[PDB]
Amino acid sequence: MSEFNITETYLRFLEEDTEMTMPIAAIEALVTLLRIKTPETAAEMINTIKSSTEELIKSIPNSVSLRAGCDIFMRFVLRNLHLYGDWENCKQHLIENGQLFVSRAKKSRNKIAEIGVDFIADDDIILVHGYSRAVFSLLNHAANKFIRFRCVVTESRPSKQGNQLYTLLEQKGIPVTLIVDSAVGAVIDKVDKVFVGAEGVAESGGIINLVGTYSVGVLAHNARKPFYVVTESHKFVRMFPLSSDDLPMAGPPLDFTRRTDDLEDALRGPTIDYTAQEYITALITDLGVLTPSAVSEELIKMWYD
Amino acid sequence: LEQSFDNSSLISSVKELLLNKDLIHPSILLLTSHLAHYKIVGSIPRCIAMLEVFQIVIKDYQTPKGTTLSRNLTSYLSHQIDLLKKARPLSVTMGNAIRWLKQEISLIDPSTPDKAAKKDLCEKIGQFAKEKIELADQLIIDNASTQIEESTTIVTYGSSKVLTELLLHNAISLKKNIKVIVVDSRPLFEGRKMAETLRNAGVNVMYALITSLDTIFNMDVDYVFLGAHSILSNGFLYSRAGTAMLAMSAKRRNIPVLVCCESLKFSQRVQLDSVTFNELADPNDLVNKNILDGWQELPSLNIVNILYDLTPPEYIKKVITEFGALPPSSVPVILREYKGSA
Repeated sequence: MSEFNITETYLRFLEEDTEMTMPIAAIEALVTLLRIKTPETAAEMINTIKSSTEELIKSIPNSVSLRAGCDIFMRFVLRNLHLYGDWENCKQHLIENGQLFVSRAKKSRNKIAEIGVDFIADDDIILVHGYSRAVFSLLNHAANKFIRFRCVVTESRPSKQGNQLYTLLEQKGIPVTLIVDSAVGAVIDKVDKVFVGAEGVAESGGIINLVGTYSVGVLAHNARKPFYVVTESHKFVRMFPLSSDDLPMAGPPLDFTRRTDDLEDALRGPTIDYTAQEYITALITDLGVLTPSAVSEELIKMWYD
Repeated sequence: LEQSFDNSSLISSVKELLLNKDLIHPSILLLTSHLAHYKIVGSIPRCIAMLEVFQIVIKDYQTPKGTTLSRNLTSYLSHQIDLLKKARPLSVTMGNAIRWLKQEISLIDPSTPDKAAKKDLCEKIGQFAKEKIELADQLIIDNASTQIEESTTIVTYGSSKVLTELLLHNAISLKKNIKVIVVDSRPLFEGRKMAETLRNAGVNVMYALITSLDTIFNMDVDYVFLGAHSILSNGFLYSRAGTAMLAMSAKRRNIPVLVCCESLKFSQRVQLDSVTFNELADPNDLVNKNILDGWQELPSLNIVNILYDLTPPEYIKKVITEFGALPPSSVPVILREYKGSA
């Protein structure tokens, strides 16, 4: 009898497929929590799932996609707790709704492409940043559409993700180079469109993914090239920062301590930046193309009370 | 009357001087009626035309009885200037030629038998048109031809003055591939004069208009060249109007802007606002029972046009002159070290 906390349920099926990502894995674990542990009373169910979400955030704090999944699960159990079935059917009604995310959010990524293929037009040199697999889910259907384009992939120092794209869509058959991440300003005068992928959307439209998407965003603004971001609808999160600095990793982004003998010195600054709403200009979700004030309204309506 | 700019007296529209006080040359009356009626010119075409009509008016001396040639010719030639002053306000290629010409009148000595006057004014003004215009432009060609790669495009504006020969040189005499886009404006359709010549020589010209200026820059495009009427002391360009919109659009869409100019054309004066020192140009030309007749006799209507306005020096990436390339903020060093002294 599993306890669903850390790895007795969650981290097992992350090794089943390296295509499922973190937040829908969190959705799958949280629905299979109360799919079995349903002790016929509406009180301790919500206590169990709130305890489970807080210990799962307590497992890995610096992967804020997890917070997005573990909080839209609370929105799911709140709205499915609504319609007021007196808990007599909801013990069966909520769990038969249940797996509609793993039948729904799993097949959201081609629904992204079905509305985002009509962005990359003919002969567009494209800049992507980091292994954001929804961007590749758009680009796969774009190359299957037989449309002519070129791609440029940045480095993802120190998180290594930029080396994956050049070994991902090269074998699909797209002419692609791998620029280094510092060389954006000398090339973004030539890049037609730039895509990124978020690990979170704030309450105004923000990109909380990686090391330097604020840098490539402010390069996109002072080259006046359109800065799109491909995401999907399990990436909304309540966390609305105000600076370019989020929750810390373990200390401040500006360390000034002493290296003892030979410890690592690359990851000493920040690793997850923030982008304001001005630098993004259109984001892609399951809900269509979505201007950032629309994503602000969409995350302002389902989070108030 | 809210800005009162239409009553700017920097041009006077008075015409028909009937006064026979001076011997006005009939060739200079042809030149003034050729300028002001149907404008066929840029700036250095006006400079070469003025210079090679002053050539003829010094070749036809007709000196008076008791006056030495050193004591009449500047007043005579200034009264020759006054008819062009009535016709069209002067360029800096007008002014920096005529003040040089008066300084070279000044250093003549009262011993010329009016036979070597040809040999030290005709030949010397031919050396001026050689040196400060034509071989200077040859240096412009030989300096700007190294800054164009093959298989690129060029967006000029209006009628060029020097860089028509640059486009012809890089098209035919160096045979590298090039796709010139010429764009001009109402009412002086002078980009068509470049388009006829360049396409007659056989280069890929693609004419346009300045209203459709957006769709030029959404193609594969770089290297905006610009002819200059003058370059001010700050770095502000000064040329035919509508230059600055494609200048700011070109700097906005991060593709470079150049200005082919020469050291005769730099100016001592200074301004930063566009409608400060400027030329009003004959508002009957903006009509062609017509579309409207009579802006006059209708209360509260006006028709304005502008020939000259300023690009700010943030936009020009590179002014090129016959000494070399330079940032536009550094034009006073060639105001002080090379203009006049060379």
